[PDB]
Amino acid sequence: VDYIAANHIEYIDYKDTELLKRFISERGKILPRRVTGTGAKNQRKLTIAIKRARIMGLLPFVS
Amino acid sequence: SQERKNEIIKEYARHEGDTGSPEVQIAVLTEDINQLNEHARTHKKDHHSYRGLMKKIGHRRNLLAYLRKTDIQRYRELIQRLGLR
Amino acid sequence: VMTDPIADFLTRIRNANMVKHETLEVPASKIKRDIAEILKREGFIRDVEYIEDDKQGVIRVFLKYGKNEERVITNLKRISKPGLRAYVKADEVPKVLNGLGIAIISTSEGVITDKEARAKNIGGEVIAYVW
Amino acid sequence: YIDPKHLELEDRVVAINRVTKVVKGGRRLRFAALVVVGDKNGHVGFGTGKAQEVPEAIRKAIEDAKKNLVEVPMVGSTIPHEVIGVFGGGRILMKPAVEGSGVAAGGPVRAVLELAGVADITSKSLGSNTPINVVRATVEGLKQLKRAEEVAALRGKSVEEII
Amino acid sequence: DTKYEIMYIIRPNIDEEAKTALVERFDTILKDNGAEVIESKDWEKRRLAYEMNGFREGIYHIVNVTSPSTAGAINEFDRLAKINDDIIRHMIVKVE
RNA sequence: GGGAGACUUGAGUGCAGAAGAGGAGAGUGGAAUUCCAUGUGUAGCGGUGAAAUGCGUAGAUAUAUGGAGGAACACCAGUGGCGAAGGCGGCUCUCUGGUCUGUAACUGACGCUGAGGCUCGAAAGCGUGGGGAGCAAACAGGAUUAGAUACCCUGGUAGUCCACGCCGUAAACGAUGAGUGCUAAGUGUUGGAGGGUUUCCGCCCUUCAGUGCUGCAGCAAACGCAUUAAGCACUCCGCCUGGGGA
Ligand SMILES: CN[C@@H]1[C@H](O)[C@H](NC)[C@H]2O[C@@]3(O)C(=O)C[C@@H](C)O[C@H]3O[C@@H]2[C@H]1O
Ligand SMILES: [K+]
Ligand SMILES: [K+]
Ligand SMILES: [K+]
Ligand SMILES: [K+]
Ligand SMILES: [K+]
Ligand SMILES: [Mg+2]
Ligand SMILES: [Mg+2]
Ligand SMILES: [Mg+2]
Ligand SMILES: [Mg+2]
Repeated sequence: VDYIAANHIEYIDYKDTELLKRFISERGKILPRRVTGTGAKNQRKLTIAIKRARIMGLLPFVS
Repeated sequence: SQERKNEIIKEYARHEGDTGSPEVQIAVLTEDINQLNEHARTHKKDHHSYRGLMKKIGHRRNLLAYLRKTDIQRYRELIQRLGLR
Repeated sequence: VMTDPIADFLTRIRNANMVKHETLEVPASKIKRDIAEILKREGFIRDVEYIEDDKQGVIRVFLKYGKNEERVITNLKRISKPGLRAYVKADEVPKVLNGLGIAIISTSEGVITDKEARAKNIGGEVIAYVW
Repeated sequence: YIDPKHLELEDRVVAINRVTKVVKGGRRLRFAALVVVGDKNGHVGFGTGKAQEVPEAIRKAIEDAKKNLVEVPMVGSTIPHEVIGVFGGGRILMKPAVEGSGVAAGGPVRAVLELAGVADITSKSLGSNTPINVVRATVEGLKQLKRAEEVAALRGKSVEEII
Repeated sequence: DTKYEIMYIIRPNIDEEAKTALVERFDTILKDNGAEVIESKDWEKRRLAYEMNGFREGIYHIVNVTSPSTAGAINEFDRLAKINDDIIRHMIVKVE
């Protein structure tokens, strides 16, 4: 199930740590879009947001 | 800039609302060519953007050749206005 | 970019004939209509109808198949091409399959078959062979 | 399909090829024979037979050729019209010839045409000379041949109007 | 014009007066160099996912600004933010 | 073919949208290796098919905490995307190219190809000046072997990195020039568009452009290709004519 489409949000702020945490596995590794059921476009946007969040410290790089 | 493009189109339009025509396209192409020449002189190594510039130059030359073939007087007038050779 | 619409027309007929398609459509022209009517009155096609549009008109051809769905048109070939134009004098007019086929020829009297051309004793441009 | 029975068929051995299969001990020699069986009246066919012995291979080929008989249109002493037949590398061109010109062909094509009954024709093999492929190419051209009556009936015109 | 969003982290230790001085100083920088700060705010105070400059805590402050793309306000802000010690880390992103 | 007109479908402009490791410039982030400093700590560590060289009582390896510096960017990541090709994968910003889908306001054939020319062009290499962690031609040592100018092991310079300028070659490959049209289907996937549902999500249908797989007709020496042709056709260019010599 594409969570992004279900929630019906078109913009992915890199500040919504609550939103991002459901797309990263334990240890902080990003999840495959096949695993998460999300689409390709949303996956790219999530990737950018998660990377930016990691840089700004909202999310951990490892562990 | 689309506003710059629109004002150029209005200036060189053969008549009202003539978006596409040899003169309009050539004028717009020339302004883009000049701006992109500045960009290349700034970034000598932007070879891909330079290829786009060369495509624009070739297209502009083809339009000029067609205009010269069709109406030489308009060709002379346009080169005078745009300062071309 | 298309460079020989007549050759493209012949190719469309050949491909549709190969797959035994019932009909085919082509952009229309005076030469194409001449060729189509020659085939019509020679019996190589079932019928020809013309559709009027805003661009250039459209010509529709109904392929003719005999009993057992046999193809009447064996094949078509473009003889005179933009790369190499072909012209034949009166005594040079060809016979396709010893007359079983036809050769569409354009002359001062218009687009006519080889039989008519050599009956009139005139040459021209050998547009195509059909058989 | 053509029924071999009721037809006075005669055969000619186009070629006998000594073919080998390599086996653990050594060679295993066999004979592959290509045969053309015809009626001298417009019916002809070709067959292939493999056997340890030449006579058996020829017999198998003749039986196969009878099963594969085909009929060829013929106008007078020659074929109706020019035709080029291709099978694999084989490529044969055949054109009608005037009366008395003979069968100007080579090897396998001579057998096919003579057996089919054609007497005056010109031919040229523009492809490979492999006997099996040239024979196959020849029959492809002969099948391509067409009859004036059938063509006229198909086109919906009289034979005179066609010609 | 092009919309920018600027989120920067002020160190946890700073006094409120010093933080206000820092925020006002950088607002002046943006305005003078040509950017129009449509809004500025202290977004939150959060523990960092990892230690940054020897701190496990920070004060995330957001600044939504608008400026022409050619204007160098963003560039000057970035230079000065790097120079300053009070700010730990800053991110500037174009926002649609 | 020439000349004089007309036309809008090709071509391009406008208008409205879409995605992208496209390119160039300047910054910046964490992981990890090596080195450096200082703790704890004692005899090995490292390596091989097996060993040895090597490092270690001048306290190594390991371990904790810092600091330095260079290079590449795990997860996402996917016959996924972009690019003419080479190629492009952290993130941020500036400049900039192209492509695709809508509409049909605009010009009215303005197009395709393109010898000679010009530009780009992996890696290696060359010049000048820096940078240099890791890796590593050459080279040193230890092994292996009949020999071992190798494969294996321990080190290791150029180089790999950056800036400018040369070099212009690759199995630079889809070993398949470019443009255009036509010729069964089935099924994934990328970016759009429209509609019928659907509360939305979504589902279904239609369609445009990419990308894959299977597979008709047709083609093929066969292997196989098959709307992303190696099928049916036309235009232009490049190239081939037994092997070696070369
Ligand atoms: C081990 N026995 C072998 C074995 O059976 C071989 N078949 C696989 C067999 O084969 C043969 O029969 C053959 O046909 C070949 C020949 C060289 O030896 C023959 O004897 C062969 C026998 O000697
Ligand atoms: K800073
Ligand atoms: K862009
Ligand atoms: K160098
Ligand atoms: K390559
Ligand atoms: K020679
Ligand atoms: Mg290099
Ligand atoms: Mg080594
Ligand atoms: Mg070469
Ligand atoms: Mg497709």
